[PDB]
Amino acid sequence: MNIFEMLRIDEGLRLKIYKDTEGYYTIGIGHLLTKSPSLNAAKSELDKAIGRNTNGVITKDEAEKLFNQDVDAAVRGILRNAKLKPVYDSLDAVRRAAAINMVFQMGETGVAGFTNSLRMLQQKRWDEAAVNLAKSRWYNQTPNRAKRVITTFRTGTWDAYK
Ligand SMILES: [Cl-]
Ligand SMILES: [Cl-]
Repeated sequence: MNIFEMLRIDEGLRLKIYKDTEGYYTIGIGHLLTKSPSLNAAKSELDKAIGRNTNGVITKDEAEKLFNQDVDAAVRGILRNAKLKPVYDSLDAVRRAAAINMVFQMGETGVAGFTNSLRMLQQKRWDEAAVNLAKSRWYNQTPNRAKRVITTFRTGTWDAYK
């Protein structure tokens, strides 16, 4: 198991524009297009992302190409962020994957809001960080996904994904 397989499980794959769990136009493997309520706005963001006239539909290669860019962008967003980077550097490889999953889903700024959790993660107080991570809109809106990521942070294993 690795970050790509983890995110592929949590996000799924859809080859046509769909609304994510918040109601936002999305495509592929969790690639958010726009928060605007306009499907035309989504279609135009999509053509721009892919570099051709898609009419709301993409291929698997194309979905997987966006996914690669989004994973890379998430990693690079952690390393450039002064609150996230030291926590990430402190973590082992499995728990690093959990951090990237979070940034991927909610963005670098959203995760950097988990100040107390981030500090407990840096100190390797895993049960405590797991409890605190769950006191969140994130956990309450997407509890099954949030439970899998939390378990990953708690145990440093892939058990929640097997
Ligand atoms: Cl893009
Ligand atoms: Cl969920």
